[PDB]
Amino acid sequence: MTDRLTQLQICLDQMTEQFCATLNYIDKNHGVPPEEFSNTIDELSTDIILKT
Amino acid sequence: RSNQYQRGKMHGLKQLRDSLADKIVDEFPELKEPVEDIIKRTS
Amino acid sequence: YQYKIQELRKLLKSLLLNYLELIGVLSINPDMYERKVENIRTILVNIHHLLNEYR
Amino acid sequence: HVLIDLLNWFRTTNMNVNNCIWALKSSLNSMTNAK
Repeated sequence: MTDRLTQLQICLDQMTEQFCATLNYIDKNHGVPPEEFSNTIDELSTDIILKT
Repeated sequence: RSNQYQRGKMHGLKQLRDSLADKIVDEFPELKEPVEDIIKRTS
Repeated sequence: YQYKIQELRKLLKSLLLNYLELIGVLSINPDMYERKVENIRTILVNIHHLLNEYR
Repeated sequence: HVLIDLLNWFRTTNMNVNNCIWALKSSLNSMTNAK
């Protein structure tokens, strides 16, 4: 079995990685079609909410 | 080309933060009041 | 311990709110964005402090 | 100078944006260690 403290550390590390990836996508994609960009960002924000 | 990139990225960022504010209000109503102030802090 | 739990929850909510405000700063006036960045990190750093007593 | 002034201002905005992007990348690279 996996201790829930290790799971908590894994979850926070995954959350930090997800924020880094989301902001990297924002930085390297701002300017891609607006609709696809908006859909991908909505997916990323749903991921943020679920991770929270 | 640089100016068009600037305008497109400004529009993209505007829609980003509009959608993020809307959803933060939706799932977190208790934080709704600061978020609008955040807009007032940004806009 | 309930006080620490509620402090952590309010700190997480404030961290999300400050992340939203910082990305808005990047959106409109990114030139001073760092002025908030380290601030957010402090809260994150405080989170680490909040782990230290829980150890 | 009119075209020159507009030209220089737009150039300044362009590499200011580029420098902001590079600073963001450097900040993430530095802060990944603290993750």
